[PDB]
Amino acid sequence: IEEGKLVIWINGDKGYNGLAEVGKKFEKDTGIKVTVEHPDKLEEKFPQVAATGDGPDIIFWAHDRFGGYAQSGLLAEITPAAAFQDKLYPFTWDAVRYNGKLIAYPIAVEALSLIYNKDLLPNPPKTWEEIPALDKELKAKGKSALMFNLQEPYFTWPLIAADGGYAFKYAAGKYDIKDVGVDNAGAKAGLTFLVDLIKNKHMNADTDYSIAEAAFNKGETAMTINGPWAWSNIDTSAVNYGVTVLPTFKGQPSKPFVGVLSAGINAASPNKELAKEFLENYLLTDEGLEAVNKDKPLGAVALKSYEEELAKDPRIAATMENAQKGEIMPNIPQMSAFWYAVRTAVINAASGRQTVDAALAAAQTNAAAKFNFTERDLTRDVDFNIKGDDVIVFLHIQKTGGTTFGRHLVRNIRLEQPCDCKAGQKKCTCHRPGKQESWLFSRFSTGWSCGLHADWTELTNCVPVIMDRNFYYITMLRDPVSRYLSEWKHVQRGATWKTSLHMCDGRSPTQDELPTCYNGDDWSGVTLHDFMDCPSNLANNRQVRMLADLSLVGCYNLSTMNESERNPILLASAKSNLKNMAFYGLTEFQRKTQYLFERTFHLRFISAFTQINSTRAANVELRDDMRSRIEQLNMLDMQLYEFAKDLFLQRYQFVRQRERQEERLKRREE
Ligand SMILES: O=C(O)[C@H]1O[C@@H](Oc2ccc([N+](=O)[O-])cc2)[C@H](O)[C@@H](O)[C@@H]1O[C@H]1O[C@H](CO)[C@@H](O[C@@H]2O[C@@H](C(=O)O)[C@@H](O[C@H]3O[C@H](CO)[C@@H](O[C@@H]4O[C@H](C(=O)O)[C@@H](O[C@H]5O[C@H](CO)[C@@H](O)[C@H](O)[C@H]5NS(=O)(=O)O)[C@H](O)[C@H]4O)[C@H](O)[C@H]3NS(=O)(=O)O)[C@H](O)[C@H]2OS(=O)(=O)O)[C@H](O)[C@H]1NS(=O)(=O)O
Ligand SMILES: OC[C@H]1O[C@H](O[C@H]2[C@H](O)[C@@H](O)[C@@H](O[C@H]3[C@H](O)[C@@H](O)[C@@H](O[C@H]4[C@H](O)[C@@H](O)[C@@H](O)O[C@@H]4CO)O[C@@H]3CO)O[C@@H]2CO)[C@H](O)[C@@H](O)[C@@H]1O
Ligand SMILES: Nc1ncnc2c1ncn2[C@@H]1O[C@H](COP(=O)(O)O)[C@@H](OP(=O)(O)O)[C@H]1O
Ligand SMILES: [Cl-]
Ligand SMILES: [Cl-]
Ligand code: NA
Ligand code: NA
Ligand code: NA
Repeated sequence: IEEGKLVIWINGDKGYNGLAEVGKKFEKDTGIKVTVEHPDKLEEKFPQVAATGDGPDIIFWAHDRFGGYAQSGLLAEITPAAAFQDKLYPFTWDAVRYNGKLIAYPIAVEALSLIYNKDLLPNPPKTWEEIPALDKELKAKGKSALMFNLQEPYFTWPLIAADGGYAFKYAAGKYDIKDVGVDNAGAKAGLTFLVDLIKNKHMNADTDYSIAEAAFNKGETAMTINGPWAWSNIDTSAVNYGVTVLPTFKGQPSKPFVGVLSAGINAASPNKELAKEFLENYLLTDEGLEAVNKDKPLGAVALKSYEEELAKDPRIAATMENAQKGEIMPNIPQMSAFWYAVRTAVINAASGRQTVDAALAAAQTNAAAKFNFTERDLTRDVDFNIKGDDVIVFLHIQKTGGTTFGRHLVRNIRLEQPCDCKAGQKKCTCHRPGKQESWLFSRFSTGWSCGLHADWTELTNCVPVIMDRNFYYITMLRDPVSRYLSEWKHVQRGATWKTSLHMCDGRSPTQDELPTCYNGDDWSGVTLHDFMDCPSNLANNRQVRMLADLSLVGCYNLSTMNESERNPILLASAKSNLKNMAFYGLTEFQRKTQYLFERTFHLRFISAFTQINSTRAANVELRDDMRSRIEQLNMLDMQLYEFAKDLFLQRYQFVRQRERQEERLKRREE
């Protein structure tokens, strides 16, 4: 981001040419250039790039996305004088308040309305229920009743919410992120109606924004559902249209989710005062807003003075009617998870590939960020025969507390013949009784015989050869921000692990495949900024990479497939390999780790594990924005760890409960 310039991001369905005009006036008056851009998926890109030193100075989106940005420290708190604040409506400022702080400037209120072609349909239907009959009439004329975007849940939500669907329950002054309303009876009734429209061929599951707009603007369908921004192209096509209240469902209003177009200032911007000047004194004026509105209409604007000027527009009146009947969107971080969940559910139910009940049950789980596991997932019972051919293999991922855990395995297990750990000697002899055969494959027993910090791909391909059995793989995992910081500090004091083989498909990577991040013999002294800056840093997503079958993505050759392909493959492989291991622990839960290992393998340790809170990672003072950047660099790990933590904790609860019940039964007998 350059100082003395403004870069602005706004979505491509908005009046960006109009905004650019406002930017030109600001430039005329101040010599400061303003660059407007409308990148695809700007709302996903922003938290990926703003976490670094890049991104726009100002980002425009509906307010629902901004709580997540603010929680991640990506937005500047906005500091409008009371005088300015009074120029906008208070309920629009509420839309942009997060944890008590104002995090953006509200611009305009948007709600979906029913838009109809007066040359085909002079009185629009008042109910969803009459649409099928109406369609039958229109089909005999070679037309259809209704087409709208079925791919974005924004557009189907009004019908789903009408009879009772909700996102997150509001109770006791906040949104309850565990109380999700996407699979209740009202939600199902709404979605069922939509799926029935499609089954009866009144709509097509494939219809998206472009298809619906093209049909309406060409006079092929009598109605569409859309927002104020859409009115411009309709006018361009010279359709004689009206904008009105959405149809009712089961006698109740459609309830659209109401968005407030908002402008946030990037926390990493060197131009915060200039962005403030632009927004308050150029955009949020009658003239600034008129420029944008004339390009693509904004809806009901937040600035009282200009809202009053336009209030007479019946299209805006309909917009306010629909907005009053709907709900303002939550701005909480969990909103994006809600939307992603419903998006998928609607597509799969609409297509007929999944029933409404199943699809919405899936959305329910996803929106609430829950994980469902089978009994089999929770039960890990190994009759570990140390006298037999059983072998435990410890896959040690760097900086997960593996030195501690590996020491426990060789020093701390009660066995008839425990590992022989000679004083002043790194490794131990962990042999079966009477034999010269090892029961433990690990750094402190057999050594790094399949390579330094051999990962899942290396071990599963090397261990069976180098030992000739039942192999019981185990590992430890750590929250990725802490693990990443620990690795940074260790590399900063000399660690390279440069002798690791990184074998996959029978060879090590080439230098082209895996470039080194440092010149010279190590990366000692590296700042966290420079650590984060190297694209080929093996610290990024280390736990996923080391748990996945890397052959599935062409090993270390990043040109073999795109990131959109490779990433879901890696995460799924890591999850599966982890889940299917005999056991794993978590660094943050030392006592539970001990207990589960003991109960899995029917072994006991001599001394209790202990929790060390004062780690080198914990001692790093971390700005939220930098924490966010570390999360983004480790996004696969973040997802793996969320999965792993929940499964680990469900395993703990399951095993403990079973054991408590067993004790009780024995007592009941006596
Ligand atoms: O045997 C020979 O061939 C010998 O021959 C001699 O010549 C003759 C001998 C005899 C006769 N005769 O007539 O009788 C004639 C001629 C010749 O002079 C020798 O050069 C030659 O020796 C060669 O072979 C031997 C045997 O293989 C080699 O010795 C082995 O390997 C040594 C070694 O590699 O240094 C040494 O191993 C011990 O020490 C290593 C280094 O500390 C240990 O490996 C390290 O483990 C670290 C760890 O786990 O902590 C790891 O650290 C990294 O990860 C951790 C955890 O994440 C982090 O904390 C660290 O920060 C991180 N550091 S990093 O970022 O820098 O990576 C290290 O990476 C890893 O290297 C090793 O475990 C340890 N093994 S031991 O405990 O068993 O001792 C030993 O001497 C020996 O090991 S072993 O075979 O017994 O297992 C010798 O190196 C080799 N010399 S060479 O010049 O040919 O290369
Ligand atoms: O990978 C699947 C898709 O993911 C991405 O779309 C996501 C967004 O990133 C989420 O934020 C969310 O989108 C919401 C949106 O936040 C909400 O404001 C509303 O968007 C309206 C908007 O307010 C209005 O001004 C106008 O622009 O129409 C928008 C609707 O199209 O509703 C959105 C949900 O429909 O969820 C979507 C997932 O549906 C990514 O951008 C997609 O390209 C990708 O396919
Ligand atoms: N019992 C324990 N409780 C908490 N953290 C522990 C631990 N034993 C080790 N760790 C942490 O695990 C990291 C070392 O992992 P490894 O042995 O795999 O390299 C260190 O993190 P820090 O570098 O942040 O201090 C260490 O503090
Ligand atoms: Cl070794
Ligand atoms: Cl614990
Ligand atoms: Na040795
Ligand atoms: Na160096
Ligand atoms: Na800290």
